[PDB]
Amino acid sequence: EFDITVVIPTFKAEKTVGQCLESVLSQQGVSTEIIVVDGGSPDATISIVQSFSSTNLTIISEPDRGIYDAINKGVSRAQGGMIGVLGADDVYKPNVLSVVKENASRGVEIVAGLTLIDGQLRADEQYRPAALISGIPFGHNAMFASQEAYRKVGLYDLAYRICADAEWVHRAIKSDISCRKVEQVFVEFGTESNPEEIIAEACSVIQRNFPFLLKEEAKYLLYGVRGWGETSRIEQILRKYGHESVLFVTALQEAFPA
Ligand SMILES: Nc1nc2c(ncn2[C@@H]2O[C@H](COP(=O)(O)O)[C@@H](O)[C@H]2O)c(=O)[nH]1
Repeated sequence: EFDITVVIPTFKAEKTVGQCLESVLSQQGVSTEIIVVDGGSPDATISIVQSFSSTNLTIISEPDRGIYDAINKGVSRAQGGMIGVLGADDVYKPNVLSVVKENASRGVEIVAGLTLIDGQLRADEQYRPAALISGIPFGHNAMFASQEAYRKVGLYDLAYRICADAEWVHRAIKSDISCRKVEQVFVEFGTESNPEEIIAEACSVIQRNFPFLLKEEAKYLLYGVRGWGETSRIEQILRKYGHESVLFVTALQEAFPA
């Protein structure tokens, strides 16, 4: 079979899909499956992907309902023990896939690494209940999840077009999926959405973790942890809902130590 499966969603990615695939095919010490899920690109995207044409490259090209819909197609078709997602304008760093296989050999379900964005490290958080009241704890492209992890968590929720990665990881946390965080850069993200749109999805994700929360309550927790608002009502929300979930108590204790 394969150690790794790399799912690459693409739509009009002729500028960079080459560099993307180069960073995957040069990975040493691993048998890797590449699944390019194209959304019906009208440009030279498909012909560039076919230029490589390795025996381990599968090309899907058809209209889809978004990045996460295309991801879901690739994940379902993956045959490698560990599955990563790489944007066509991202690149893995050298030796990353071998590190993923190394950690996967010891039984870890999720292997996540650091993320380089415009020459700076992504400000990652911890894979822990506190993440449930914030965003995705690490860069999504820096994440690798085993077949078993996906079988037990499921696919990405297409109702979330921006924060579906955070919503999947929060479910992985809620599912008690093991995670190893590697303090090394896995991915170099490419920088070339309306804030309210993201804030709306983030709050909705938080409510999906803790349905007993209203919109403003989730937003107040979001703004409180993110530093955009005051944290005077944090104690009221713990008492108001503490009895509902120990996870919610744990998430608040980790996030707001005072
Ligand atoms: N298959 C598919 N890929 C998409 C769609 N929209 C964006 N992508 C791809 O998903 C990745 C997103 O990276 P971005 O360019 O947004 O940083 C890129 O590889 C981009 O081409 C889509 O609707 N369908």
